Amino acid sequence: EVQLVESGGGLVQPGGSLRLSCAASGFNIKDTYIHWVRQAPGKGLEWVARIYPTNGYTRYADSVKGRFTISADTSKNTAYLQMNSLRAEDTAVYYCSRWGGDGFYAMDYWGQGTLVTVSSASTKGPSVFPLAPSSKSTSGGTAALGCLVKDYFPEPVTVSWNSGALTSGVHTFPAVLQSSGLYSLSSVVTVPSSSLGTQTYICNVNHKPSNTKVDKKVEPKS
Amino acid sequence: DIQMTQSPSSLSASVGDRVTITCRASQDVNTAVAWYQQKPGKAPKLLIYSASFLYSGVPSRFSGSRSGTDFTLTISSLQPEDFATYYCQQHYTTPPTFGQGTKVEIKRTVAAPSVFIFPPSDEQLKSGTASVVCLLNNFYPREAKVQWKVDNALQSGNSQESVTEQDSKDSTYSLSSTLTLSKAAYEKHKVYACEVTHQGLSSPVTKSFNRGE
Ligand SMILES: *C(=O)CCCC[C@@H]1SC[C@@H]2NC(=O)N[C@@H]21
Repeated sequence: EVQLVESGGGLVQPGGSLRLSCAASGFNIKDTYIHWVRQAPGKGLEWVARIYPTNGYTRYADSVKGRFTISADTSKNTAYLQMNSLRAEDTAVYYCSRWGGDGFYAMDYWGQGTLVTVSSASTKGPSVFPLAPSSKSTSGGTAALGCLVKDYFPEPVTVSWNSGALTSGVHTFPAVLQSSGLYSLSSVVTVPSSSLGTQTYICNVNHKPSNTKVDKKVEPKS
Repeated sequence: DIQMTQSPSSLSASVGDRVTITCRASQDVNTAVAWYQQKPGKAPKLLIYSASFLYSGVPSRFSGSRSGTDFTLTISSLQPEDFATYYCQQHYTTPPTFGQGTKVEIKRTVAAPSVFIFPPSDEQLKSGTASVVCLLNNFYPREAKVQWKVDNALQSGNSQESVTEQDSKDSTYSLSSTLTLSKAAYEKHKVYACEVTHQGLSSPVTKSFNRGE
């Protein structure tokens, strides 16, 4: 089966350079056009560039013309996007896609995308604080508890409960950017009130960009 | 540059309803138009190619049609998994251009939220900041009003909301509202309350705690 796999994204300073790659499998990029398409956080899709790897001919969107270079190496079945003079406007998920070819000009296969964040802000791991279940939780009913994952940069963070054993009733909220310029989110779960004080609830927080891993026990306050 | 003007920006429909999304090309693009579905956190997925042809693996409820410069995506029977943003695209000329997208959500019966309030942890207070969290769990519709009261004084400019994506199982939403205060302000006041207004609630619901009790 055809697959496209992007790599090379990350956090980069404004004015810097970054090279993305797109490795193709299950087909040969000589037979197709390869594209980059990007999506800024919360925005629509925007085509960036295309290449025909057999002759190397390229086309660019006006917003990246002169700053970005698309290229390909048919002997590696891989395409590249060299990004230079990066601006905050360039922050986006970058997708690789292809045209089907042979008269087919829709984008039938896409990669999962690679996130590029252009910012002068340093990495920072989150602090994790308990959202302790209320002592007024209705006896024999349903109680809520959670974790507050505060003050981290950049995105993303992942949260699980009891190392994946607890999934039903979990809501991990989309992060919000605080006025400080750091992200924050909460993860909550509803559980039977009878389970409080006996069942253990641990949120597992992973912030790969800062290599931060925190397991936080959430229990009723004494 | 050919423009693709997509309407509506968003829509809500019940399971089994017929949904119509339209796009007007600024000039003739023949049938060089494709439709894509994008679910949260995922890459776009091709639904329709050459204006009217169903792509691989796409359920038969999806179809596309063309009349002149008017392009229409139809979902004949909306399903809960169809919650997504839909995009048209022309590829008649370079650059290929996308429509602005249509956000589709599922309309279901009204469900009132279950409301919970959380005080700041002692560990956070040691850092000098206090976060108070109000949770609205598993409700519909998404619209809700959450107001913070500190010693019966309405708060403004110090809270942020976040909303989950629509649930795949029961088509509901959950919402958090987070109040941020300094440690000194948090220790001066006593009564912390979040007041919730929603169509599923006959009267507003208030959850509150007294600091230290
Ligand atoms: C400072 O900003 C005013 C603090 C008001 C606190 C109020 S006064 C009445 C309530 N009882 C109490 O002990 N604190 C609350």
